Amino acid sequence: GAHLARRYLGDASVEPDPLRMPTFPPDYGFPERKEREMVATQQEMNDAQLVLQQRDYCAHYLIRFLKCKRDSFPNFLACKHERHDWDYCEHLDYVKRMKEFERERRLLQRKKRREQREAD
Amino acid sequence: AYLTHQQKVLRLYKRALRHLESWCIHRDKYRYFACLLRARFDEHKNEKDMVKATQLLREAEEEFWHGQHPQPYIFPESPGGTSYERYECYKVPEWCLDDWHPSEKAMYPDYFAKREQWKKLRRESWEREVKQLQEETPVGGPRTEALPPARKQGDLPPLWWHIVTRPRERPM
Amino acid sequence: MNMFSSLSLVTLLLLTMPIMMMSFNTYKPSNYPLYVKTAISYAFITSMIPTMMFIH
Amino acid sequence: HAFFKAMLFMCSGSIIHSLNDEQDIRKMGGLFKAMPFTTTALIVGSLALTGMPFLTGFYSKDLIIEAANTSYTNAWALLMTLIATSFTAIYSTRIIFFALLGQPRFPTLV
Amino acid sequence: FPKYEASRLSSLPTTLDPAEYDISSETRKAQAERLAIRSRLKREYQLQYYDPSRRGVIEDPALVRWTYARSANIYPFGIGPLVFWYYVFKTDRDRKEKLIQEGKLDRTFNISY
Amino acid sequence: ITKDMLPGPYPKTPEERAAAAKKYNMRVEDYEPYPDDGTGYGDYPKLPDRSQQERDPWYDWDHPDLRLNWGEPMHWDLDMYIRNRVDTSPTPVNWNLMCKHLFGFVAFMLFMFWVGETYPAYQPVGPKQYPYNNLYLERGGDPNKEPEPVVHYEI
Amino acid sequence: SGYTPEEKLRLQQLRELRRRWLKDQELSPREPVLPPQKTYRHSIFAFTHVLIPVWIIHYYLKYHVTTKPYTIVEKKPRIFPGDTILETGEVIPPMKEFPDQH
Amino acid sequence: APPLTLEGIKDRVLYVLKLYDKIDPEKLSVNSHFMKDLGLDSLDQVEIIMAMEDEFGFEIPDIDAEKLMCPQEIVDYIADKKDVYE
Amino acid sequence: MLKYIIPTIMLMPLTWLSKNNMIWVNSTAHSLLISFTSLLLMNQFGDNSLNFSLLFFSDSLSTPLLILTMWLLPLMLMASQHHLSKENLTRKKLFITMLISLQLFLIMTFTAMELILFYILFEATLVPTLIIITRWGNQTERLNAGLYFLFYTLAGSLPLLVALIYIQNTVGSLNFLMLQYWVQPVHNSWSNVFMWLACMMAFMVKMPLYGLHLWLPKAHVEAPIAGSMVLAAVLLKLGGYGMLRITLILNPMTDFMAYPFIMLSLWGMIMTSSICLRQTDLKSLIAYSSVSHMALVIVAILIQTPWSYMGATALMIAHGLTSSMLFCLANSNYERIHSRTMILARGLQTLLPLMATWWLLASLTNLALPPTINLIGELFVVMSTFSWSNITIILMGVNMVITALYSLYMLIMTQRGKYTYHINNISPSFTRENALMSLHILPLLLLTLNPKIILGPLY
Amino acid sequence: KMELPDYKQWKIEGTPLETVQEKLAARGLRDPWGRNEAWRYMGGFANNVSFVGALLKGFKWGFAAFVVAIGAEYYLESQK
Amino acid sequence: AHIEPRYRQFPQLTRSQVIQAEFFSATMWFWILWRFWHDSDAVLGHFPYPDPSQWTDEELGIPPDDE
Amino acid sequence: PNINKFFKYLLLFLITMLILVTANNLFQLFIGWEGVGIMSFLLIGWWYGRADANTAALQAILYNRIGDIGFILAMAWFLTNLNTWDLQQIFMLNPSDSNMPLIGLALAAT
Ligand SMILES: CCCCCCCCCCCCO[C@@H]1O[C@H](CO)[C@@H](O[C@H]2O[C@H](CO)[C@@H](O)[C@H](O)[C@H]2O)[C@H](O)[C@H]1O
Ligand SMILES: CCCCCCCCCCCCO[C@@H]1O[C@H](CO)[C@@H](O[C@H]2O[C@H](CO)[C@@H](O)[C@H](O)[C@H]2O)[C@H](O)[C@H]1O
Ligand SMILES: CCCCCCCCCCCCO[C@@H]1O[C@H](CO)[C@@H](O[C@H]2O[C@H](CO)[C@@H](O)[C@H](O)[C@H]2O)[C@H](O)[C@H]1O
Repeated sequence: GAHLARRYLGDASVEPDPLRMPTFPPDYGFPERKEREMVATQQEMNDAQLVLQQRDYCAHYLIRFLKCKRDSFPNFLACKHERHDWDYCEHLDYVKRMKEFERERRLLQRKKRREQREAD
Repeated sequence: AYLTHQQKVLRLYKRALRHLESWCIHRDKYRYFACLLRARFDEHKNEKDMVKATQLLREAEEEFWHGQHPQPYIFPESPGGTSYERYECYKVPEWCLDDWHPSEKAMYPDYFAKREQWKKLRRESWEREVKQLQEETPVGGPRTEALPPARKQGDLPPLWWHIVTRPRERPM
Repeated sequence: MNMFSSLSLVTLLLLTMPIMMMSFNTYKPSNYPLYVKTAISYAFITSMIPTMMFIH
Repeated sequence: HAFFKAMLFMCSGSIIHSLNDEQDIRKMGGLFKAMPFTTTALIVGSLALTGMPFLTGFYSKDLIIEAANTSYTNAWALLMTLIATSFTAIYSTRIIFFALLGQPRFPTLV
Repeated sequence: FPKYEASRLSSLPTTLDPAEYDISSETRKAQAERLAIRSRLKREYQLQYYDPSRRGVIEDPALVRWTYARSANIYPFGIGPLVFWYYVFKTDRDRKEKLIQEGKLDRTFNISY
Repeated sequence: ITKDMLPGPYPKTPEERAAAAKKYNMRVEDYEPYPDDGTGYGDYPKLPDRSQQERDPWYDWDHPDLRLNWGEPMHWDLDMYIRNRVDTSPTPVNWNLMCKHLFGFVAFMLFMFWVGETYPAYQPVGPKQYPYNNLYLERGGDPNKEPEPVVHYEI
Repeated sequence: SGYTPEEKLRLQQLRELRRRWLKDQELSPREPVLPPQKTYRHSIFAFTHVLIPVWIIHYYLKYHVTTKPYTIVEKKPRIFPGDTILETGEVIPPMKEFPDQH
Repeated sequence: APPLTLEGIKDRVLYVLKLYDKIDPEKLSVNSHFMKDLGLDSLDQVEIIMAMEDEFGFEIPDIDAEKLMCPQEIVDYIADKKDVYE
Repeated sequence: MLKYIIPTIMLMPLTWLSKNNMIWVNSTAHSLLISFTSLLLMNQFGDNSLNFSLLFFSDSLSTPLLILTMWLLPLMLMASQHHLSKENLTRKKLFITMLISLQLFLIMTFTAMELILFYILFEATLVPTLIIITRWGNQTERLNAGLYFLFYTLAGSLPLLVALIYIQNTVGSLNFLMLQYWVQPVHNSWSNVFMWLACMMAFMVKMPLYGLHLWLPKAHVEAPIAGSMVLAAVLLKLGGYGMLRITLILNPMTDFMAYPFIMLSLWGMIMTSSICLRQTDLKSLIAYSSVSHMALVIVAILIQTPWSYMGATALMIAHGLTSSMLFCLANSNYERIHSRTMILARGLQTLLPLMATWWLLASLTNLALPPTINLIGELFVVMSTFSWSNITIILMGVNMVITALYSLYMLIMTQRGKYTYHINNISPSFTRENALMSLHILPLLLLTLNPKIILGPLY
Repeated sequence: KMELPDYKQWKIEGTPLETVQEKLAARGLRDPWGRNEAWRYMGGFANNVSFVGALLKGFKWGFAAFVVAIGAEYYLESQK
Repeated sequence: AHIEPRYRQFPQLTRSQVIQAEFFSATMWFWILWRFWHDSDAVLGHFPYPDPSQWTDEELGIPPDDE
Repeated sequence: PNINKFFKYLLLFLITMLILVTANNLFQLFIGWEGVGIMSFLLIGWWYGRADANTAALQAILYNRIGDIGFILAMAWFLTNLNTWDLQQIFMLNPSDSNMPLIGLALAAT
């Protein structure tokens, strides 16, 4: 995306480092952040034998989808609703990461301006 | 070269047309450029200065080399073709039938009765064939590989067996 | 476990049977290619059963 | 891939057989109507190969391409893969265009 | 036209060979002589090949000469490869032996040798 | 066969250079030994280092597959020049030009791949976030050693 | 550039023999003289190529392979919340109520 | 493939020649010499042999092709290569 | 071992008192019966070897070599009885006597407890082998081959005699069971460096080691078929068997004295494999393939690991059956065209379809296609050699590539392509020839079902 | 046994081979092999489809059965 | 055999092969249209891609620079 | 004429592939690995009288045994470091220093 052109051809200082993100404190500019809430418990995911890369903050929708898939056999076209709930939760989880990237980008810009405003 | 000047020109013409066909693909397009290529050969058809004609051939061969198709069309059974030698594994020499077990030969009583007439014809003709090649060859042995015909009724052309009884091109 | 393990192995064993009747002299060479084709078509059916159990 | 790639080879084998072991696409052409069923299989197989939506090839190729260009990945590799995807449609057109379309270019005894 | 540049694994085409076109009775005579030698050998082979009573192998002196020539001289690269490979392997094993002494080589599950 | 018909030592005089050519079924003008460097070639003829693929396909060879005639001298490296092995037939592109182009393509590709590794493509997305201290226990962590906590926050 | 009359005559003579040799390759009616000697077909095939093989394999696995430790190893069944265990009758609790985000 | 016959080959050889503008179909016979009786040159004969290679889908090497100087000789050549005896 | 020695000796009266036309039938039938009883040597225990008497003992190293030896005798008789058809009757009975006496020396060689008794029989095998090559070889060069065979062996054997005798003076016994308990370490010194060379160089020449191998291609090109079968199948393995025994008393000096010989073997196997690509003689090609295969055995013995000895034992058995089969296959071609040139007779799959199957199977084992015991032996040596030094995988990998190249080259050159027009005496394969090939391949493939019985004492 | 089509029927008129004759006739040339190629532009071999026309083979019938299906589908709901 | 070859002419076609080819070409197109009518998201896009330039600083917790 | 042999080879060609797919240890997997190489060699060189077919068949073996160098390397490494060829034990031990074994597998796949 454009974000790559900016980093590799423009100013790499005010572009987030994908490997080292985040770099500011979690609560810098956020009064009273809440923690993410996890529905499914560790045992439930252990029992359902979810792949570890699937044991994220959307696992309860995946476990709901997997159970319906097993009960609907052989109607492999059932469960379209459960599948979507899982996809949508994973979509919101993705937008959150985009927000974190943008927040890091804007903080890196503020830090830059706060210097030139300070340099003089 | 053992080829004459005519042979070199005609070989180039055929080869040039075949590579042109590979470039053109479409028949109407090939017909058009096949006529232009013929016209170039017709322009110099009547050149009499053989040094000049040899130059024209030399320059045409450099033109062909530059403009040849890197992957020209080859007939499937021609050398380098996709079917070349594909059936050689099925060609069994006729002498293999001599080692057939009697029970195998008894399945084709008629074929093996005819086969013995050929082996008889071959044995009785061999001496005349050898003699003919002796009386026709000059001292020092032959100078070319051309073989003579039979010069007499009842005679067979010398060295015919492996020509006549060679395997069929589709032997199975 | 019984059906799954048993039908997964007949699939492999079924395909070797035409090889046995060949390399051991016990079949009818009249239409061996049809026989070998039939074994594949039947081995496909058997293999599908363990696949359905895995999918389910 | 095992489906449409195997079909494509059987489709070429059908043409090669009908044209007495000719394998060069330059001596084919004009087979769209002469070989109706081979033509249909050769067009279905080519659209699957090139990722026509909802054919067998679309359910892997497109998932693979979108996962490649949204991944943390070598940028040159990502570009070569995409240009190659375009090439897949080109030589796919060569087979259809030269084997099926146009006028016959094969020998006279049909 | 860029001119052909022959190599060991890419000979010059005959149609591009200047020697292929310039011809003098010496070359034509030389070609006739070769065709004479070939035709004499061909006849000698054909008289035995076509003989109805011959069952066996027509021994070829040229094939006998070839095998004899190339199976005659033997000398099985002297110490250079052996010395080279010696230094590669000795250095590797000395390097590895030292680590095992110091416990710096990982052999946690190595119990097959 | 007989000794006089078998290969012998390097042919010194022009008369020995004539008995060799006769022995090998060659014109005395065409016959040439290998250089007398004591490599063991003896008087075997040095023949042009051309592949058998380069011979005429349409001629009626005594051995069609080898493209050889009975009695003609065999090249020293003939087993290396059979049609299944080394080919020397003329190429439509000059050898040196081919080597440049193939090397140029590969060298360009390896360089551009290194460039592509130094400036990777990626999406404008923060790190994926996992629950339970980045799944410390599931990933095989020691159940005894309470890990450094990882806390993720809503955004 | 064509055949010399001597070449034509040889080609003609070889051709006569060849076409006669090719004619003699044909089989007479009695040759080869051989020495004296869909449901149903598919049902025997199933019997001999599926049922008998699976009888032998099931016998082999049940009374030999599965009687040794760890010869057949299953991935244990997945247990989802709300399921019931056949062996013990235990009931797995459900997952706590979701945010019900949609 | 369909088998070839001596008259089948002859008919297709004369068919190609009749479709050649430089020949007069009424004067064309199996025994008509291309250079003597039909007044063609050796550049034409090259093209006739190529049209025969295209007709029957196989190649006639230049050494043999140069010697085929009437329709009957082409028929004899083709019949020999494909084991036609009819 | 008397139950094997005595019946083997009885084969001599049987041949000599047999009716004039029953020499091949009687010797073949009863030598096969002896091979049958040889399976009783498989009474092997986990801890203790099978020790019959003060003179003879049998462990899991010697047992498969004994069974291979007694199996090879009937096979040698079948392979020889055609080219000896015109031989004088009394000269037939003398040829069979040389083979029987070779078996006698071999079975006692592999079971002698003491190393001097092993040495005497190890050397006695020369006399019959020399006589077979020189008396019943075919060409002029069989006399030179006998001399190179004799003097290459003795130039190494005589120092070994001195070394063995010196060991008995210092240790007090050469009994192998006794040496297992009285073995003392060998310290650095020039006296020990030459004791190590004396103990090992006789066995190196037999393997043969690369550099000291040039006698072997001579012997093979000149020996009669039976000579080539025993020479390749068993006599080469005398050197390997002796090494696996005598290295017991050479530690730890083997740690550094092995370096020159591992480099010769590792590089020598690549060189000899590449030579096979340019051989014109089918027998010489198969000869040079043995040098390449036995290079692996030398390396395996010298690195002294449980996996390497297991691989070494399997190769010696696997190679023995494969190399003997290849020689028989080439000989069957030779008996028709009377030439060993590989390029002379081509496209033989067209004319001898079933013999092309044997050619294919022999080639597939020769290149070590899994799960043949040819590969089980090769793989174990590669596994252990990797742990010796990781770089060896490069040489090992290259050799496998080249090994497949000339194995299939030989198959393609002789069996495929177009047949040779003027060779018209290729008769249908005889029942004797077909049975001869099957009696090689069938045991070789059967052993993949129970490979433990050929893995040796460290299994 | 095989009967060949009458040779007089092959003509370059009305085919691209005729355009070639006009294109050559400008330069003073002639194609003497034109009629040997004519059969390729006549009869069932004339009027071959375009690439798009080839890809859209069966679309007419496929689209119709599609309308009859979504029509059937949207009717099985209106009742429900 | 039962399809007699023709010289320089369009080949003989059976009615079975023409219909089967046409039937399976319609099955393909029917399938594509039927799948596109229900699964257009698989081709165009499952979810709306957000525009990160519209997110307020209050959403992303960017404190004012004066601070 | 050898159609019966051809179907026997296609069947062996398939069996060795199914041994490869279901193999649960590296040695059993190697049996199928080399098995398809031989069956490929015997089926490419089907028309064995043709020199080009013999050359192509041997070319397939040559390039495939260059890859098999990497296969043996992975086998040698896994036995030395993890004491196993079984896939279960390889994944349970999950070695971190897996560059050498995987380069071997990558070369084999190449
Ligand atoms: C979508 C495709 C993406 C991948 C594209 C990859 C592009 C790779 C380009 C590699 C080109 C390398 O090839 C390069 O070409 C020129 C032109 O012949 C060569 O040069 C050669 O031709 C010219 C003369 O005609 C001269 O430079 C020189 O006499 C000669 O050596 C270079 O020696 C060679 O290095
Ligand atoms: C195929 C041929 C292979 C040839 C391999 C050659 C191996 C070379 C081995 C070198 C070591 C020989 O053995 C070496 O001998 C002397 C005994 O005099 C020992 O050394 C001892 O005597 C020497 C006398 O010069 C003193 O210097 C030394 O103080 C003393 O310890 C060494 O500790 C020992 O290492
Ligand atoms: C799962 C969904 C399945 C959907 C299936 C839909 C039904 C498929 C009907 C296939 C009809 C096959 O029948 C075929 O149709 C085509 C097109 O009309 C006709 O083709 C028509 O146009 C061509 C070109 O002008 C003419 O050559 C032909 O004479 C003419 O009838 C064929 O004459 C007819 O044989």
